[PDB]
Amino acid sequence: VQLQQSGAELASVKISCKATGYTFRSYWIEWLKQRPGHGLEWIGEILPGSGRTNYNEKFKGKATITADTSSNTAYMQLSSDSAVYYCTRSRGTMITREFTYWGQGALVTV
Amino acid sequence: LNIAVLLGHSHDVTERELLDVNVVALLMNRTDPKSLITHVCDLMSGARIHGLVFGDDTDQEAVAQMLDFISSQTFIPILGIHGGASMIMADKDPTSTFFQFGASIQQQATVMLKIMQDYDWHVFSLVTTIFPGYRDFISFIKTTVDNSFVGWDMQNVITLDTSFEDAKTQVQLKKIHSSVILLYCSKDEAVLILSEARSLGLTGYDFFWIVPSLVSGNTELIPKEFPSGLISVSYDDWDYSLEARVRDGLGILTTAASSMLEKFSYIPEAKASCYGPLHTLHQFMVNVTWDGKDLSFTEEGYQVHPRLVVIVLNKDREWEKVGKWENQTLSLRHAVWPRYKSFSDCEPDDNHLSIVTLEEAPFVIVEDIDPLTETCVRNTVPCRKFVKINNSTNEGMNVKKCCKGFCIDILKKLSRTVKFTYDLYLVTNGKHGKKVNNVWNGMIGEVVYQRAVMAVGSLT
Amino acid sequence: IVLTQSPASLAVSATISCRASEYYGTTLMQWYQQKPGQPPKLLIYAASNVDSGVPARFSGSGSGTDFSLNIHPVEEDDIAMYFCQQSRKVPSTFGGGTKLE
Amino acid sequence: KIVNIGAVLSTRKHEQMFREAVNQANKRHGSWKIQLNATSVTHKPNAIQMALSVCEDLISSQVYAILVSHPPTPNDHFTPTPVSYTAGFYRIPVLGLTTRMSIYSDKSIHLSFLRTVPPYSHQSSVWFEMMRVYNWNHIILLVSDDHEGRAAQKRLETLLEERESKAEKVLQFDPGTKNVTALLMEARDLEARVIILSASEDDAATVYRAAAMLNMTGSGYVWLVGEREISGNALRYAPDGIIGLQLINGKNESAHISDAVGVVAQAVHELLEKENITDPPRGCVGNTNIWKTGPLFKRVLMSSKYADGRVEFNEDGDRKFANYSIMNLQNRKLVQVGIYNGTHVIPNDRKIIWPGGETE
Amino acid sequence: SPGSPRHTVPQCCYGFCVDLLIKLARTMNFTYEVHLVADGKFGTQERVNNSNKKE
Ligand SMILES: *[C@@H]1O[C@H](CO)[C@@H](O[C@@H]2O[C@H](CO)[C@@H](O[C@@H]3O[C@H](CO)[C@@H](O)[C@H](O)[C@@H]3O)[C@H](O)[C@H]2NC(C)=O)[C@H](O)[C@H]1NC(C)=O
Ligand SMILES: *[C@@H]1O[C@H](CO)[C@@H](O[C@@H]2O[C@H](CO)[C@@H](O)[C@H](O)[C@H]2NC(C)=O)[C@H](O)[C@H]1NC(C)=O
Ligand SMILES: *[C@@H]1O[C@H](CO)[C@@H](O)[C@H](O)[C@H]1NC(C)=O
Repeated sequence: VQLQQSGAELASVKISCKATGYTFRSYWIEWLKQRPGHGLEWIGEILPGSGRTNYNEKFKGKATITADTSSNTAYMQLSSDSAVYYCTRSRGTMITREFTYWGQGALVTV
Repeated sequence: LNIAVLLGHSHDVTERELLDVNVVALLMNRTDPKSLITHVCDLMSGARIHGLVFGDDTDQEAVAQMLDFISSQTFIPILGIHGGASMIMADKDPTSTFFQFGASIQQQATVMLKIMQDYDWHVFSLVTTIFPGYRDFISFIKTTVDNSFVGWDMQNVITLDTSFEDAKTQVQLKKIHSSVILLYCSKDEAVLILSEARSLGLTGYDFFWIVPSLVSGNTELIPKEFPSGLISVSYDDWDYSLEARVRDGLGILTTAASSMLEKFSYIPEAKASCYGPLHTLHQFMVNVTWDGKDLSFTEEGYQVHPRLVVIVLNKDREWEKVGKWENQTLSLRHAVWPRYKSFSDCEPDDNHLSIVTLEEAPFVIVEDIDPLTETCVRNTVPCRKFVKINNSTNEGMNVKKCCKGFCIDILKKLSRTVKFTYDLYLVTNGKHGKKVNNVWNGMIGEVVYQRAVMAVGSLT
Repeated sequence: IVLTQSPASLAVSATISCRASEYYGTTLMQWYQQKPGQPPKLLIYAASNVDSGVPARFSGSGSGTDFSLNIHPVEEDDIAMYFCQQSRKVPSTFGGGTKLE
Repeated sequence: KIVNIGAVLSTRKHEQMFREAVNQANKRHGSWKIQLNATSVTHKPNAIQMALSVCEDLISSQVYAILVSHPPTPNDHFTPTPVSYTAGFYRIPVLGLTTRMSIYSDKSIHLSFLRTVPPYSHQSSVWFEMMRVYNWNHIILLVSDDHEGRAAQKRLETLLEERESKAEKVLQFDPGTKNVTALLMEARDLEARVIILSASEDDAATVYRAAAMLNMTGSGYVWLVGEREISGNALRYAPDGIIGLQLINGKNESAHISDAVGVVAQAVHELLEKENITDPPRGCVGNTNIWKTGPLFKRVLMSSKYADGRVEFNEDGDRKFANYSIMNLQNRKLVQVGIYNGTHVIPNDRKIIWPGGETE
Repeated sequence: SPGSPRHTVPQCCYGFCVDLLIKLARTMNFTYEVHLVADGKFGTQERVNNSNKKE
């Protein structure tokens, strides 16, 4: 399992996260913010199989996450913040809810 | 997948014996609704659990109602295993996804009519209380009788109005003249009605009483007014523990999830939280079989092949398990029906004639039972013969056949006037009688030795 | 859930602490090692079980809201930042970071 | 010497009238030391939080009765079910005032539920009574909601058992469908023109549109529908000449709650004359036992007969002798053309104008 | 059916009942259409192998 993402940015933006190592319709996808100076944060998760979406209260109303079952890509849209972004996937054994597979990272700046 | 196994028990069931599968094991004592809601909402935040297996030790049936309601409001399947939570309710709802174990009233009624047929008790009546769900039972019985090979004799249905005043209800109770009686009532009314009937004298040995699992409540709680020999059937199989039940539930859930994964991968979905659906197992686990045991369900949620058990009341005032239920057939551990003449200490029942006869061409015609309906033709009579298997061993089988002829006409007419009872059978020793060195044989050997009473067969 | 760990910087030639503000006999805490310019790597899960394919020099213990991490013997590898993550309640949160030298 | 009462009301004027009626309950009952304590809660958009809050509050207050009296629910489910199940866990009687779903007559599920309005099977009974008027014996049945479709069909069968007549055709399906023209063509070939309708308004509008396309509104057609079938957009597509029924005073919540509270007060005073008067505990925490007078109190309420109209619960715990009106679609303006007595039908002087020809 | 699975042709029928039916139709006011029965058996109530129901 390997992950790939979009390039750097410099309004609104969109970042892609493509899966090419498993069945993309089975596992959730989570988004993380890692603005320098602190550890990390948590935004939301999405299940491509059914489309159920949950969002964090702090980031509610500002980040919209969508997925495409055909191209196996994940889209997260921030509207109207300069931080490094990651898209990740759990191992699948559940309960632990840890993060094992990591992306490359897209650096947005204003 | 993520499955939670919660047990509300007083019996000491510990917890250590209990691509992504996780199991939750807990033990609970209290059964108040707020505790149920709190535990469900707490575990619903515990790593997206989709499976819920529950059982109860108490005998309160509102627990199943609340479980079904919460399952509907959370779209999460729930099972019933034991106690009031496993009690079969009236009418589930397609919005709900709650499922149980054990049989409904109609399956048990079919089993009861099978039991009645296997003993050829073709005369009965129908006694029903104001307990809800009686009209469905009446309709099912009416539909079952009209498409049967037996041609049952049914007396008019006895329906109670209130707690019997013994003013007009006794008028209907007197007209009950059959030997087999069917009763459908709650446990509290059963004591009253049985005491009433015992005062009316309808508590004889031939006046059998049959009741469903509803009236048979706690195994420990046994009223004294139940005669020793009450006919009851309840799904409480004591040879199979709750561990097997929850293991079979886990097998059912795993098979259903595994088979529903291939048609659509993203089936298992539980709601996020209490505060603040396209493809499921709702219409998918109709057909399922694990390790040969067909654990399939119905369109209304019931089981396909449940485990029913026939129980009666022994002289020791205990529910005595007798007959089980096979895949479709009915087995009987005691083929010959015990008399149970002693229901109480005020019942000196005594009347029966062991009759042994010999095969004589115009008087005793021995014919095999009709295989089309598995019943002797009405102008014949029941009988049996201890037929030995081989010559090396003396073991034999009591094959049951049908007898007719000319002398058998005499015996039937005698019971019409003298009004006695008989258990006809055939002599396996041999001919009529021969004193072999002051030792008789055959019928003489059965009346002198008093193993029998009379012999209607031709004799010199 | 809010986490806090001390010291922010450590001077060794060691141990770590992470105090919280359990799930039916299971502890929910994970430690991540992040070299500069690299994605995080999981090190310990369930607060007592190490991850396969990692050196045995790492061991951890803790319960309740006070958990700690220690390492022995000391080598060049443990030269990055570390944090602790909770999973008892969603969303998860991480630590504050801890250097080493 | 105190009686606690829990209620669920949102309109403040109705709650004021409820408190006024509770206060006036102690008027004709003398100066006895029994007291009536009032407890009310309002709406919340959710159905689990409302359930738990109402259950815990009315358990802690140790109330005896609970009421549901809100027609204008934005939710179309009309669900007081959590209240009923939770207050039935302790066999504490519950009173419904608005919901008319036939599922609530079943007392194997709802152990401690009663209501003072009749479910729609009574409309089927009134239809069978109408059959006694014009000498009709062949009908065509179509019911969509299968939760209550089976109940409506069973009620119709019980009605027909007296005459030992059988319906020519019955139909059930999944509500929300639109291609129902095949069944309409099937029914066209038959001899009967009696059409019985009991479904949702979406299904009613759909079938009206399909029948208007198929032109089945000519002369000789018998039309008969229930109350739910002529509201909303279903009324928009209703062919002229149809016959409708009406629930008299089924929405003026004032007198409804007044009568309910009077009945409750009389029943409570009647029960106060008896012995072994226990009380519900704070069953919210650690009280797993049932009310030992639960069935006793329920049966006391079942025998509740009154004369000040008459309110009387049957073995299904439903009000009888309800007055029904008959309405006709005269150029798409409803006109009162008949009434239904407790067991009789009394047509008025208004003409019976039919979709086809004669008024006969 | 074992010999002729499905071979129905319009044929000529006569005898006693045909004349009786013609007289009935002449006396009254209606029309008719004569057709045969798929088998040659009068009709018996027999259990169908499914649902254990007599048909
Ligand atoms: C008789 O009627 C009175 C008035 O309705 C009842 O008093 C009410 O009791 C409830 C339960 O204790 C109170 O609810 C509580 O309110 C406090 C805030 O005041 C809140 O912090 C608690 O969490 C809870 O919601 C309610 O306020 C109180 N109302 C008044 C005006 O007294 C009384 O309980 C009834 N009889 C009995 C003894 O049950
Ligand atoms: C709805 O119900 C209320 C209450 O029964 C009716 O108001 C009553 O009207 C009569 C006649 O005017 C008065 O004598 C009563 O004193 C009124 N009582 C109250 C409490 O208002 C009202 O008329 C009814 N309206 C409908 C729509 O029928
Ligand atoms: C009911 O009240 C009476 C009088 O206080 C009491 O004797 C009786 O025991 C009570 N109920 C029962 C049957 O316990």
